[PDB]
Amino acid sequence: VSLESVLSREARRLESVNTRVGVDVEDISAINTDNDTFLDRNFTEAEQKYCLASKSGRSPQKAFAGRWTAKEAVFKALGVSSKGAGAALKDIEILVDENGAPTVSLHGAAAEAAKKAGIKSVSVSISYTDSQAAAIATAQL
Amino acid sequence: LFQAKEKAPYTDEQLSAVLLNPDARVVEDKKTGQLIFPPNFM
Amino acid sequence: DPVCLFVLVSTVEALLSSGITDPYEFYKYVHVSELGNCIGSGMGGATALRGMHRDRFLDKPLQNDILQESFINTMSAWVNMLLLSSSGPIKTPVAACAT
Amino acid sequence: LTTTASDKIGRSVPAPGQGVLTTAREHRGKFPSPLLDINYRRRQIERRTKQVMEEKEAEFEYLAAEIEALKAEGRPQSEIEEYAAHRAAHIEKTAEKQAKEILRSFGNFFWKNDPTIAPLRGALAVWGLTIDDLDVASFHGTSTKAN
Amino acid sequence: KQVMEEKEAEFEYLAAEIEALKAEGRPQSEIEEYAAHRAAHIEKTAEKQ
Repeated sequence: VSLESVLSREARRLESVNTRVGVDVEDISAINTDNDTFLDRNFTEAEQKYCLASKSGRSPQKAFAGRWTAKEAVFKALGVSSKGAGAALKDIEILVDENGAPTVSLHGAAAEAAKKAGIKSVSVSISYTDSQAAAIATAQL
Repeated sequence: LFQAKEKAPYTDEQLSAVLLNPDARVVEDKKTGQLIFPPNFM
Repeated sequence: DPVCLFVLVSTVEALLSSGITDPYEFYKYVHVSELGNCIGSGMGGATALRGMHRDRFLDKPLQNDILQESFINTMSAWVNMLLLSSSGPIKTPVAACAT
Repeated sequence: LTTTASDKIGRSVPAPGQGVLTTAREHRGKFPSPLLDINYRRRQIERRTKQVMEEKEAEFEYLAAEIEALKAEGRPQSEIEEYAAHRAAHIEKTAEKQAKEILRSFGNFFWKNDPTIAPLRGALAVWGLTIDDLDVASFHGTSTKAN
Repeated sequence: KQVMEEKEAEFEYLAAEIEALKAEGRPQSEIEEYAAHRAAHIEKTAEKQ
């Protein structure tokens, strides 16, 4: 069936060179959407508004999880040194374009890190199993 | 070839304590050659 | 019952074909709880089974607890009693031919 | 919990012994084992989970690499589609199996084969219960003086 | 490999618990004992894995 395995297969199939990659997958359940302090620390107001909006076609828990996975995948694609597991991922913003495809905007420390790393731009592919959001992110060197 | 037992390797006070110390082990008694729960098995 | 004798000797022969002269050997290495027995039969002691119906109905002499020798578990009990002193689990399968 | 125990050398086939006692066997070690805290075990599960996650991601990047190798061998697009989808399902299945083995290890069977936890104790501890939480006992109760 | 890493990580958490117990003011022996016990327990866990 049309699992995000079968489709991220094609996305993953695009990556071999001029690029660094992050693979990440997170359980819809593991993402604590009932904790405002977690949401405010790690998501922008635009991301929160999107994830809470019915237009996402998804439950809010799914929406937040996809964004979380995507941030983690992007961060891995940057390949730069972590500030520890307690660092906020709010500087990696994951919106949608006019076609509904994910868009990666880097702010603050993430933007400085990408520029120091020589990164052209960052792009991502995302979808879901029944239990986990799965994301692959790609940063061209 | 067959040679039946009579006594337990323990005695009637040790009984429950062998039943409760899972690390209880016999030794060969050097005088009789029997295998017995030594009095200090605990 | 004669089947008990068959079982006892088959057991001791198996011990010797394992190179063990005294089951208490195990208790150097393992706890007296850890030794089990799961020997079984198609049916129990045929002598006791028959005698308890047939021969007592003809008022012949008997050893009185004969009923117990008719049970399948009793041969396994005898193996434990006289040779093992085990505390471990004892189970009793029954499948006539496949037991 | 379910269990059966033989009594020891007794020369009467009827005579009741005491083998089921052995459910209570353990060495009462000086400290409790940390396993007797559900929160510690909770940490350990929630901990190992992380490694499973990382391991799954790592698997998928190795599959990404095997995919590129199969491409380089010149293989059919379909053969690779198929191999990859199959392998993905297989990876997923493996992570599930891990998650379950962790639950079996720490949740259900953590005290099996431990000489410092009595089985009756361990069985209750699965549910956060202690020997103080055994409220009722239904006795064999045969109205015989000895039993 | 992960088991190995996990064992090392455990021991550094124990190093940290040791320093915390020191800070609580506990007996040297109590900490010796707790640590040796915990170490044996860590070892046992890695084996189980």
